[PDB]
Amino acid sequence: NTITKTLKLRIVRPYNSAEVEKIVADEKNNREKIALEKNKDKVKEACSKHLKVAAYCTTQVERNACLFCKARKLDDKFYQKLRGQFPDAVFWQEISEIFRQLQKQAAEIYNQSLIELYYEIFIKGKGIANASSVEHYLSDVCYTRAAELFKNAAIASGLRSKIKSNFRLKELKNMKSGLPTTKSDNFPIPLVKQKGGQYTGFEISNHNSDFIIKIPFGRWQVKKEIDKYRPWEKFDFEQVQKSPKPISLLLSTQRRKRNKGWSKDEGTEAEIKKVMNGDYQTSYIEVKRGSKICEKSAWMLNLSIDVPKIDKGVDPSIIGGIDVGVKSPLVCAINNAFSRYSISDNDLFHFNKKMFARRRILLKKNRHKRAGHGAKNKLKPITILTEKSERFRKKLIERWACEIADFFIKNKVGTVQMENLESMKRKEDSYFNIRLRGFWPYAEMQNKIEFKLKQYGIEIRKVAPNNTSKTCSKCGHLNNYFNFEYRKKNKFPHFKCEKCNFKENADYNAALNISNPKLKST
Amino acid sequence: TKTLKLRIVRPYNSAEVEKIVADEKNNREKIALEKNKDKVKEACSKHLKVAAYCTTQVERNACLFCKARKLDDKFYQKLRGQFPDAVFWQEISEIFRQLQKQAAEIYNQSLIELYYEIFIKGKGIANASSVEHYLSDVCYTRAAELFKNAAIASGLRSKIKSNFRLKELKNMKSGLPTTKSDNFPIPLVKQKGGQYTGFEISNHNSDFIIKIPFGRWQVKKEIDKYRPWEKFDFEQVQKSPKPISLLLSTQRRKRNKGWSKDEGTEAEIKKVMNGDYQTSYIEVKRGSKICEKSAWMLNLSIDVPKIDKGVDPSIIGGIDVGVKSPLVCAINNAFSRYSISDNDLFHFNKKMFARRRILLKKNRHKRAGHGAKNKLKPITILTEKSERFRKKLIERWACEIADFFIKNKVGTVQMENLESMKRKEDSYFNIRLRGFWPYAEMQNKIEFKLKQYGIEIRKVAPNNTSKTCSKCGHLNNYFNFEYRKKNKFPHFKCEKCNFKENADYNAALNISNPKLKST
DNA sequence: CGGCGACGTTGGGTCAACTTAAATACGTA
DNA sequence: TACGTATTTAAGTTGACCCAA
RNA sequence: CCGCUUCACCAAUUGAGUGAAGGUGGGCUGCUUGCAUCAGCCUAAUGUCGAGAAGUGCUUUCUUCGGAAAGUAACCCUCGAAACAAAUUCAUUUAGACGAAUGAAGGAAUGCAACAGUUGACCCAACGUCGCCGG
DNA sequence: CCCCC
Ligand SMILES: [Zn+2]
Ligand SMILES: [Zn+2]
Ligand SMILES: [Zn+2]
Ligand SMILES: [Zn+2]
Repeated sequence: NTITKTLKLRIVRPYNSAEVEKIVADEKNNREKIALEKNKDKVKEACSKHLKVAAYCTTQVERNACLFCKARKLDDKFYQKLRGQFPDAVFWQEISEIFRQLQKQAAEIYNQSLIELYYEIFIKGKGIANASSVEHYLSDVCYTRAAELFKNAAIASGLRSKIKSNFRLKELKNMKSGLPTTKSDNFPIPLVKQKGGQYTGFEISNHNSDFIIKIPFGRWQVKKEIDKYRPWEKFDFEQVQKSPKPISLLLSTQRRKRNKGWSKDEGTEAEIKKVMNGDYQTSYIEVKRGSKICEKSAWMLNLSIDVPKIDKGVDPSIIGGIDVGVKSPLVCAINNAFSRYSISDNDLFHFNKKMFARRRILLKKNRHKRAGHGAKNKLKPITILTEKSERFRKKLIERWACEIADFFIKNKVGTVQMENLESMKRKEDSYFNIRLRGFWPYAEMQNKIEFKLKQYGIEIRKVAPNNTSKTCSKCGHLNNYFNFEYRKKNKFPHFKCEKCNFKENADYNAALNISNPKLKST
Repeated sequence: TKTLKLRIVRPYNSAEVEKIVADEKNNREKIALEKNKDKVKEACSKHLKVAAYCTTQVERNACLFCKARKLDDKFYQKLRGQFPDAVFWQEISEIFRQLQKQAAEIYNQSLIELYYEIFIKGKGIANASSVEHYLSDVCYTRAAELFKNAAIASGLRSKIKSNFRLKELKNMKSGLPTTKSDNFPIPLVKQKGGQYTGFEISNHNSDFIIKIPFGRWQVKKEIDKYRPWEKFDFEQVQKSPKPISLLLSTQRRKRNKGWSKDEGTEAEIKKVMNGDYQTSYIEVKRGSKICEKSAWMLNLSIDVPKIDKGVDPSIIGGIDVGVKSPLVCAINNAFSRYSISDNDLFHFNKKMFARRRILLKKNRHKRAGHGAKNKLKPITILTEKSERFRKKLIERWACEIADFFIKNKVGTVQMENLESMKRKEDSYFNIRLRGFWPYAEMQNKIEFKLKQYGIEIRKVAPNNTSKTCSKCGHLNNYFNFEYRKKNKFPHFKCEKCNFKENADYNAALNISNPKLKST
């Protein structure tokens, strides 16, 4: 009945108190008054918003070239004054050292507690374990070690949920996988705090149109003798019941207030307005690093969120279908309505070929290229393009999914059937393996279209894919001549029926056969 | 160490049982012949010559005779009733799967119990003596009492001792490598040194016979319901010996196509039987390639000493410029080319010409009042940095070329002469980069990097290369440069020899010929 | 530049699982 | 006793491949 | 210059061809992302280096199968290093110039389109060396 | 056993 999501927000700064933030806001307003009175007709770069409240000038500038906006920025002498004046305040050096230490010890506890679970279940408990015995062993092992290190209960139960997400019991009993280990460096901090029924969850306050989140935390004390092999470990984290000290964080919604739908009811901005209202409680929080934005890393925060379904006036008596192809990207059909949709944008397949070709050039003769300073340094140009290509892929798939969903909602289509495609991964074909496997995300496309349709109350039926491209959509003749080897050697032609003389596209015919409700779901 | 992987098509029973099986395939072929007096017309790929009366050919795979020549399960079942010692591919597939799952279980649980005893209950203070104590007191004894072979026990103990990396696990650079019990190999250590030749491998008609000593495998009197895969017992080696003989083939699929003979392992197996190359490690594992996942493949690991050759002056190499790549290397009697790629040069030049086109456009109005001198400040430095880039690129190319000639064991490289190198319309330079290249610095750094490694240079300077073929000295004069430009730079096709190869490589071959004297 | 066998790094496909719920110490109103 | 927030705890097996080029 | 875009042409979509115009033809920051534009900047960047010693390797010593110590630094060894703006401080030549730091706290666009994210497992592919076989 | 080059 509810659909789970995450919101990704950027941490502006740690929020501190109400008196220290009153001092910060008044120092910003004092600098604004100082620059608003010292620039007495000396400058004329008042920004369009700054003309209204107080300025006496003519022209409008881009808000980057304002001088009263520029003066509101606080320097480092004010923050060493505030660290001296309020020594119980919370600033970024403590916070970034805590967050990096949390990340590294959460990865270490994840590894050691999965190995300890494998011991207690399979070596000590002789393999005898149900699923509820895995629930007991998770809360008895992973929570207990994580709460023996971090005396938070939020981090310890978040690490229990992170180990629970990746511990598969019968796959490790039947030896169908290896035991999971982390090698990652940006491992999240998983941070559950319960939200059902009589609980609220993490206590998001909205002070002056801001996104303040509060993290229940202990009183950190710097280690006396810091270890020289592991110098990131320099805090102690007392118990949250003995001596609490909750880290509040301000989260970046200033850019999102300029976005086109913030005064709407459906986007990511309406979800953030609802979380700001006190609707849409969150029970899950992940803190990760972003990219190194000017030699100091950005920290992002993911708010898991449970969202209802939207009405849209959409009924399951109208049935649609989607044919996932590599030549033609995505073609949507309706069962009886003579309506049709066909993607025509830039393609993810051509983009994957281009990125693979460039990656082949850059890897092609590495031995003297940038040698001598490690594996990470050596493969630096490719990874910078891998982040950008993953972002471009994801945004292209999401734009295709919104075009598909806008088509299907415009025709009031309630059930979209799709192909099963659970057997494609097992294919022994050399061509598929070497030329089509890693460059054609059919299932990531399918999952994002299931997600986008599921947000609107549209059901998705995985429909068995046998003889779908060759059966005719008018009179279901099952043209057996229209095999894949004939679709190959005829250079992938239109569909021609043998007893109807029916002529439509090969990707639209299989879209209108996928749309048929008679086929058995799988 | 070299690991040579073979297939297993079937076990080798004995002389008499394999005689009965081969006579049964011949008798089924004879009965399928005499019941079909030209009913169907498949005729096999070549059985048409020996004994068939049928019209057209088939690929041997859609024939009628082979699907009768493929035996039936019940025949092997009545043979297993009639012969108690004959081993077949269903029973030994069960034994291989159960031994794979057992050894993977012992390996996984021994790594996790090592990690527990060392890093969790033992607070991270544990030398390798505690690892050797755990192995020889717990894991070797467990593997020597579950399956009583000392080969699989001392192979599992060695695979865990080598695969448990204490120095990399103490500092948490890595985690534990745990497997999937289909990718796990069954180790089977025996000695290499002197007395033990190792597993007593013999030969067949383009096949091999490996005689692993093993046990008797009485079936369990009551299968354990909660572990249903463990259905054998593995009685001891010295009490009831029953050595498995397997039949090993070199055939592999050409990416799921027909069987090609792999001669790269086959030569090494010939060196095994001839008396040298004593083997010491026979792993059994499932196949990893496509259309081989249900095939049991047998890796012979064999140890060779790290012995260099040096360079020998009989091998003669050559460097010549190309038209799509700046430098092509070649050896006369081998294939062995090494074409230096263009893309980093091309993209450096693309960015340098973009910076030139920009700094010569936004100087006419901005840089003004002081003359052209104000304009000239930026370019002098960009081209200086470009020359330093070209110098580092030429040093990288010299490193690549010298690594190529050391790996391919070349002792004397013959380069074209300097003025004959630069006066060339068949170069990548003078077509794209109009003149801007240090040929003298390039040749001096290639000469110095090669003379660092004890390789001579010769300066042969041919009269007319880039159209003379190598296999015959034809002087194919139809290679005009103006012909090459209009025909989109085509390959080298010999007229009388029909030798199809690259136009860069045969031109790199005519420099490497020793029949033309130094100049 | 093609195969074949190891080891190593990476990228990048599918797929699975998480984003729970009841009870209780410790403290306060 | 009502409420809040941080803390802890929930239990027991049961393969899989289907082939002698 | 373009293995850059568009238009016109020729030969048979490749030319890494002819002509005219235009443009980083590679990136960074602009407050979650993508594309285009805009302001500023870097660019030898598919580059060149710094510091180290946990590991692979290598040398020496030791009961020396195992393994440990010390060192060397080849490594697809570890960590890093270009790129918006206001502010602050110092040195040096004659208000200006250079070197140059300490750093986060909403100082930074416009338009269109979006905005579940993380962890792990399995598999395939590319590449690097290391050996064998063939034309 | 087809869905996809
Ligand atoms: Zn302003
Ligand atoms: Zn029809
Ligand atoms: Zn025959
Ligand atoms: Zn010839």
